[PDB]
Amino acid sequence: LVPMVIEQTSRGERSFDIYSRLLKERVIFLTGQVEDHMANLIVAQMLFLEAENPEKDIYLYINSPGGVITAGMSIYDTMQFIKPDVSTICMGQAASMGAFLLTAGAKGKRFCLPNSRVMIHQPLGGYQGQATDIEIHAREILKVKGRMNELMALHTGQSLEQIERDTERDRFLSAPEAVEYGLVDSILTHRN
Amino acid sequence: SALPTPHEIRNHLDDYVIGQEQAKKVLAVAVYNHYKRLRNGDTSNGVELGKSNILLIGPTGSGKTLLAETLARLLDVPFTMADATTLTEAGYVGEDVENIIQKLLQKSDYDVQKAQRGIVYIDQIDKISRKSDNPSITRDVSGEGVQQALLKLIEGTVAAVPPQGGRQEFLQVDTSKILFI
Ligand SMILES: Nc1ncnc2c1ncn2[C@@H]1O[C@H](COP(=O)(O)OP(=O)(O)OP(O)(O)=S)[C@@H](O)[C@H]1O
Repeated sequence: LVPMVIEQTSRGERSFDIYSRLLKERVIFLTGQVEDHMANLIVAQMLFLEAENPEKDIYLYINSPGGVITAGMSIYDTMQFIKPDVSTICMGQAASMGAFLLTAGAKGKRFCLPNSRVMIHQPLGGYQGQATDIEIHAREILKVKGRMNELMALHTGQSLEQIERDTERDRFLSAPEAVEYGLVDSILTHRN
Repeated sequence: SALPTPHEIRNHLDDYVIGQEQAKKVLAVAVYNHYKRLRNGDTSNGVELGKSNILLIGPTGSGKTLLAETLARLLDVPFTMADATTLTEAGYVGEDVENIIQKLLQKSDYDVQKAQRGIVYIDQIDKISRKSDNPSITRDVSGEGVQQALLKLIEGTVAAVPPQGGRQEFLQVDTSKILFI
């Protein structure tokens, strides 16, 4: 169930859901696993906000354990394509793909909560069949791993060799370490 | 030429109304003070004599219409009775605000000097209340739009009245001294 709220406007009262109320203020929620359906919904929201206002910053809340890679890359290109600065915030956890969208935010407008945690690793996959087919899918997943490291270095500022060594296995980074790593800019401890 | 007292007029209404004590006191004091205000006409030491209208509220079939009618019998100045449910905002198909003054002159036989000293009553005022709850584009006419028109009437100003049933001759009639219930 989702609670309903009432917004007071000059024209009259309007009944909106808790998620639709925040969407009116340029706020997007990223919850659960990243799949084809949830990702296609966020793209429509970003495009809709772009037309409504191209000069106001967008707020993107990321709390997800990660998911499909191809579903996440569609959102990455959208964030870089549109003109507005997509502000990103880390709530709870940020896995491999959840962390990639976090650092992909606009430079200087990336924050992480004091108790959040970031995790990064290499792409996961698998295949069953003839040896000729395994080589095809093996070369493809290797290119993705190389592509994900190049972009990670671009936003984090680190070198490509450093990202490769750290992503060979799961690596957890607390909120303070993420700032030192260039993944985020600051922490929103209290309201000022 | 002694005028009636609040006690005398109250006993007159007791013979036609039952179970209403607080309402009788209001009409008696208001009608009593009315005669004094018009009689002086800013000629005594008291200059710029104000006005105080009355607002009756009660359930249906309580006797509001009875007090307005029974009071007119003992009242010397004329009296009328209209309804605001048919009123519109100066131009729509229903009615005009000046229709109230037209019915007032019929009782006074077209005597402007005597009609200004009369009394007026309105019925079914709840129908004039806001309809749209902080209105929208529809531009409510039966509601809010009627209240704003009455504002000047109750305070006092000149108006326009058809002489014998028109809708090129208009007579000016002040309303600052006229009471409204
Ligand atoms: N207090 C009363 N004493 C005697 N008769 C009364 C009394 N109240 C009402 N009546 C009778 O009820 C009739 C109608 O009274 P009304 O004044 O019309 O009631 P009402 O409260 O004004 O209803 P409205 O004005 O239409 S909302 C009168 O003509 C009387 O016959």
